[PDB]
Amino acid sequence: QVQLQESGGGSVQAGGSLRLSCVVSGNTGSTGYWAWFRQGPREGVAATYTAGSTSMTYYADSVKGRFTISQDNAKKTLYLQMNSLKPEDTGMYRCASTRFAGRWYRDSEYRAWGQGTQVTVS
Amino acid sequence: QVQLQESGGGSVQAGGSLRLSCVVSGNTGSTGYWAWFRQGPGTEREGVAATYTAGSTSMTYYADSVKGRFTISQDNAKKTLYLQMNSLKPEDTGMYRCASTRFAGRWYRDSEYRAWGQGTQVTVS
Amino acid sequence: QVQLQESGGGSVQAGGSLRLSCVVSGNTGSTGYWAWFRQGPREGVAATYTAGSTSMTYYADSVKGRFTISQDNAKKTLYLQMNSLKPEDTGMYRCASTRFAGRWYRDSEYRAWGQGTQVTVS
Amino acid sequence: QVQLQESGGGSVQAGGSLRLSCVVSGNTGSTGYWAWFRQREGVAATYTAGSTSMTYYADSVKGRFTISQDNAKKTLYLQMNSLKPEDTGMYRCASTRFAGRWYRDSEYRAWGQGTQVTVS
Ligand SMILES: C[C@]12CCC(=O)C=C1CC[C@@H]1[C@@H]2[C@@H](O)C[C@@]2(C)[C@H]1CC[C@]2(O)C(=O)CO
Ligand SMILES: C[C@]12CCC(=O)C=C1CC[C@@H]1[C@@H]2[C@@H](O)C[C@@]2(C)[C@H]1CC[C@]2(O)C(=O)CO
Ligand SMILES: C[C@]12CCC(=O)C=C1CC[C@@H]1[C@@H]2[C@@H](O)C[C@@]2(C)[C@H]1CC[C@]2(O)C(=O)CO
Ligand SMILES: C[C@]12CCC(=O)C=C1CC[C@@H]1[C@@H]2[C@@H](O)C[C@@]2(C)[C@H]1CC[C@]2(O)C(=O)CO
Repeated sequence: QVQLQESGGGSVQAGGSLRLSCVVSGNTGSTGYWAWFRQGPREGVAATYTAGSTSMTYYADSVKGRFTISQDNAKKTLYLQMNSLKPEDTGMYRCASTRFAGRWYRDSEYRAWGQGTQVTVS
Repeated sequence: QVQLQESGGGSVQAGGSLRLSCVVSGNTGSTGYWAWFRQGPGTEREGVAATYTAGSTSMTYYADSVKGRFTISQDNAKKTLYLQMNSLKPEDTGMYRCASTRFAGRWYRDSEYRAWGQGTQVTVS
Repeated sequence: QVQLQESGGGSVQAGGSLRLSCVVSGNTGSTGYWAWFRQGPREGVAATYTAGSTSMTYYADSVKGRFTISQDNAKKTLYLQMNSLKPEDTGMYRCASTRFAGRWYRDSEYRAWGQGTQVTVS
Repeated sequence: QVQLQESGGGSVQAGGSLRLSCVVSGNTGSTGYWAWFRQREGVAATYTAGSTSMTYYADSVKGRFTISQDNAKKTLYLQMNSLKPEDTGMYRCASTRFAGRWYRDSEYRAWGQGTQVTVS
């Protein structure tokens, strides 16, 4: 029922910036995890837990301080802002969501996935 | 030399969302604080959120009153600072001004900031 | 080269007032059109032509006498003062600029655009 | 929305070769023009249709330059052979969803900063 669709990716030079988006539709309920994963040439990049009351955000150590996850709730859109891009950031960036997760960064805890948007860092 | 220009302000219903932007130009140097302050008529400026950027990577700071509702981010290639607001409350109403400085002992001390934009108004009804 | 930054929209009741602003930066040149368009999921609302020596102002018939366009050349800012707002004024209002245009309201001739500010009149 | 970044330029002797690259990212849509300009003269462009492409060259570079694009890598190439001194310039890539004349720079909505080519 929950549908996720990513956009905004592409090819960028090392050191560059990029902002990815993912739109959500369907009966999500009010609380859960909304996350970005990357499949490089499937690791958790960043995630936000929305409590439905506030919010908690998590980052992978390799992107801390370079990436920012945010969301516009009125627009049902999740964002991944990327700065200081490195070649090892290359991959298919997929958004995922779930009502319940133990590890925010474990892909198998997520029940809804988008197809992804490719990011290739020169 | 450093110039800051905010945009994206507007009117919103309580519970709504809004994203502010600020573009910088000029000789900033590579390191320092980039912050959002808010001020209502007759009130003192209150630090909302800030980032500290090092020579490389950034750290982020939030006022307790906006934590978990506002998110600060920047796009360095676009020289732009963002404030994503969600779950807006009437008490978030104010003139939102972006500020920057190479040097600040504490992120929320407006007296330490050296460049200021004119601001963009956010009204929450 | 040219960047357009908008502000000032949002929610208001019918009969209300809103004041849109757009700040321009970059290499614009000295003459041309500076316009407001409204986009629903782009029709011209108002524009100014600056000949760089005085200006001329243009309005869509449906906003004449309710909206006023003005510009501060010192602050490089364009304003749209919207009084007596009606529900049909609802839309995404985007600023646009161009050196040449066959008609002020022909958005296809405008190459520089702002992201938009949403205006919702209940 | 659309971010274009060129690379591959520099200083080269007449008669030499160079391959410029431009990477694109962001929400582009599926159809439009992707072009190389030198400064502002149209050098070469490719139109990609919804189906699948059409390519155009300035008369002064026909038979010497080739434009191509790797759609999987979101990269536009300008292969320059038999370079001449009048090819010197700042080569900028541009893109747009629609244009009447592929070579008219004023019709393009997105621009890169460019890569300099100096032919001695
Ligand atoms: C993570 C979440 C719940 C768990 C899930 O499987 C899918 C998602 C992604 C979208 C999130 C959603 C909930 O948190 C409520 C949210 C924030 C929504 C976007 C807008 C929203 O509907 C609200 O803001 C409700 O007020
Ligand atoms: C806080 C800072 C330094 C202190 C100052 O007075 C003004 C600013 C705001 C813009 C920041 C800048 C530096 O950090 C370098 C930054 C990040 C820049 C935006 C893009 C940038 O120029 C770079 O990314 C260069 O690497
Ligand atoms: C429409 C125009 C030229 C065409 C274009 O693509 C972008 C714009 C909007 C900003 C205008 C500009 C020119 O007219 C010169 C202006 C008025 C400028 C704001 C202040 C200005 O720079 C001056 O007043 C210079 O005297
Ligand atoms: C010219 C175009 C559309 C108009 C625009 O402002 C930016 C460009 C450059 C990149 C092109 C794009 C579209 O044509 C779809 C393309 C080909 C894309 C490269 C890979 C692509 O996304 C696809 O291959 C879709 O199948």
